[PDB]
Amino acid sequence: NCETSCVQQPPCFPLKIPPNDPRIKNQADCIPFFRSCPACPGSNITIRNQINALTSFVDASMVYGSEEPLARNLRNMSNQLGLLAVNQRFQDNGRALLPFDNLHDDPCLLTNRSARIPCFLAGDTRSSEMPELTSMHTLLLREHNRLATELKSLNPRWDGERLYQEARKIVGAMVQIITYRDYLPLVLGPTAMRKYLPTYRSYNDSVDPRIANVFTNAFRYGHTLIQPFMFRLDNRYQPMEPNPRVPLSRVFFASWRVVLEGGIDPILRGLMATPAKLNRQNQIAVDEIRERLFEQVMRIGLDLPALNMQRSRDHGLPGYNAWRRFCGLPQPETVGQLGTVLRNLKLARKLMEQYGTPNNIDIWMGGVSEPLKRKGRVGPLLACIIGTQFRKLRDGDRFWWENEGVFSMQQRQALAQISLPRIICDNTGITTVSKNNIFMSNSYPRDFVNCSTLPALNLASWRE
Amino acid sequence: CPEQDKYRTITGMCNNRRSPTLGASNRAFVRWLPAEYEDGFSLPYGWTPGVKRNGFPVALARAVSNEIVRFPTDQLTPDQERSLMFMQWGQLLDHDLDFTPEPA
Ligand SMILES: *[C@@H]1O[C@H](CO[C@@H]2O[C@@H](C)[C@@H](O)[C@@H](O)[C@@H]2O)[C@@H](O[C@@H]2O[C@H](CO)[C@@H](O[C@@H]3O[C@H](CO)[C@@H](O)[C@H](O[C@H]4O[C@H](CO)[C@@H](O)[C@H](O)[C@@H]4O)[C@@H]3O)[C@H](O)[C@H]2NC(C)=O)[C@H](O)[C@H]1NC(C)=O
Ligand code: HEM
Ligand SMILES: N[C@H](c1ccccc1)c1ccccc1Cn1c(=S)[nH]c(=O)c2[nH]ccc21
Ligand SMILES: *[C@@H]1O[C@H](CO)[C@@H](O)[C@H](O)[C@H]1NC(C)=O
Ligand SMILES: *[C@@H]1O[C@H](CO)[C@@H](O)[C@H](O)[C@H]1NC(C)=O
Ligand SMILES: [Ca+2]
Ligand SMILES: [Cl-]
Ligand SMILES: [Cl-]
Ligand SMILES: [Cl-]
Ligand SMILES: [Cl-]
Repeated sequence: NCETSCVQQPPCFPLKIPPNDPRIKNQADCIPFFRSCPACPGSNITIRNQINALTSFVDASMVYGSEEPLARNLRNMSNQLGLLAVNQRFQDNGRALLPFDNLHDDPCLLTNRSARIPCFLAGDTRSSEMPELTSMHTLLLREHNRLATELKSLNPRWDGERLYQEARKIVGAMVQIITYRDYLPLVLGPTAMRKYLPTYRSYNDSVDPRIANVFTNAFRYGHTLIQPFMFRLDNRYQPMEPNPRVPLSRVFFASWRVVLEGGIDPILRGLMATPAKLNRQNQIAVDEIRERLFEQVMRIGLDLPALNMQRSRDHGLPGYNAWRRFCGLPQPETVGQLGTVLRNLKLARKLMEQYGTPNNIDIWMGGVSEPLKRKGRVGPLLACIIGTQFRKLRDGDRFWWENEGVFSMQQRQALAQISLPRIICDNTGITTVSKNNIFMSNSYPRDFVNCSTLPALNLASWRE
Repeated sequence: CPEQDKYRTITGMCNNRRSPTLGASNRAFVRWLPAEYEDGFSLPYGWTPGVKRNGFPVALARAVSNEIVRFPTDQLTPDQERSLMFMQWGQLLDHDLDFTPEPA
């Protein structure tokens, strides 16, 4: 058991502790780590590869599931309305919550022993990892059900299957629209956006849409954006007393907080009205994830940045220079050359002290170290890895929302009006939301508008 | 695969008609570069004591975190041009794309 022992035997690869560690004084101790499952267990022929349990497609599989048994169980089969099942014990001011899951070892039950609130059941197993995440999962559960209701009013003959499929199709297209129109340009910046994501032409069945092993580690660049608190705000966007800034180490798998501390409205307002943390070369990641990750459900606090580096080794990922070469970027060899690439000689020196060669720098470490692209939140290397992946997921998707035959021209025109602040307006008791772009806007009342100024999705073109 | 369809399958199977498991769930990741393991095929770097990576000692992930990632929280810089929703969409989006299973 990798959670309870420090023995380095299958399937464990514990993180060894350095001398004079600022937290772990006993070098005989470790950080828990289970190696990712191999694609071919016990093989003496294969080069170890890892599995992706999910559909690589931007198809909202985190809502619907990636396996048929789970997808069936996430649906309400008690009628023909084509709805997703909702919580049968609790509601958020009369609004739907995700149903609870039945976990053998339920970590949510450990976050507050007395509340006895288990983990939520969604399309992906991590929905409860943080209440802010649970809130986004809850929002989409409600959007599906809201679409299915409006689709039933428009097409009364349509059965349960048809209503579920048509609402699922709209939700997937909304996740694709918010990702590529609003999210990805602010990740990459305009230069890398133009280079790696050029204007969509059409579906190309020769574009491999699989997630690359490197992407599972590169996309963890987002851990540098994590604030050390969960921020909850009331209907005036003011700190919601008595717990406005709850430390992140006290919110992991804390599903009891959504259920017993005010639902998803204070959480969504906190996400909209609080700035992200900015990644800086001497301010990479907070101790809330570096020292206290999963503090309430593990024998010790985990170190997310260190887990990322161990994970890249577990996965046999090549080092920084090999990924620089893959991306056609110069490969620094000297501490001076690294100093120039990073525009930071002090950091290049620390990286060289740690690794000895830039060839060995772990992909996440090297990737997050790079200065950020103009109007972007990643350096050249992460922009190449992220941009390449998202271009493949778009060009290799037969069900891409702009692919000919997926939607009609009138439906595409209707879908181009959607936005995340509008989904928040339609599925919560929140009446004031961020101005577009929601991912940029962060100051209340300055970047805020009332829901009444935003047009709803027109379903007129879905009438059969 | 059925010659004609209207919606995606749940597993992602049949999205690519020529190679119908591409992008489908419970399938191996694609490798953009060949793997680099201590023994060449399975053991990770840092596994065996004394075994160096490309001429240098393997740096403990925890030591890299302490020396490079660690910073005083009082110095945190809020992003003037990004909301915390920007971080949150990133995790939710990641959770539509990949989950690397581990034994429980
Ligand atoms: C449909 O999509 C496939 C795959 O696209 C690839 O991935 C995408 C995500 C994106 O990055 C694309 O830009 C990328 O191509 C396309 O098929 C690929 O097409 C290129 C160009 O034809 C192929 O590259 C070739 O590889 C040869 C290896 O045998 C090599 O000989 C070629 O180079 C030589 O010849 C050219 C021309 O004379 C010369 O300029 C070179 O300098 C060199 O001498 C060339 O590099 C890819 O291998 C193809 N990939 C696959 C998987 O088949 C396809 O074209 C695209 N179709 C449309 C209509 O968009
Ligand atoms: C509250 C925010 C976040 C977390 C808590 C969190 C935690 C993790 C953990 C523990 C892992 C696995 C660690 C390991 O390798 O052993 C993890 C993996 C991944 N994340 Fe994390 N994450 C939080 C938030 C984000 C954000 C904002 C991300 C991107 C913008 C992000 C990405 C990822 C990805 C892609 C992975 C790998 C997932 C996989 O299993 O394939 N995370 N995160
Ligand atoms: N074993 C994890 C645990 C966490 C706390 C207590 C007990 C056990 C775990 C449980 C449920 C879902 C996911 C995970 C790990 N996990 C998380 S939280 N996030 C990722 O992105 C991820 N990828 C692979 C794995 C994983
Ligand atoms: C299914 O839908 C009905 C009608 O909205 C609702 O009352 C019921 O609780 C739902 N069942 C589940 C399991 O979600
Ligand atoms: C645990 O949950 C209960 C509600 O059931 C709450 O009153 C209590 O304050 C919680 N514990 C802590 C330490 O917050
Ligand atoms: Ca998916
Ligand atoms: Cl329930
Ligand atoms: Cl997670
Ligand atoms: Cl409000
Ligand atoms: Cl790879």
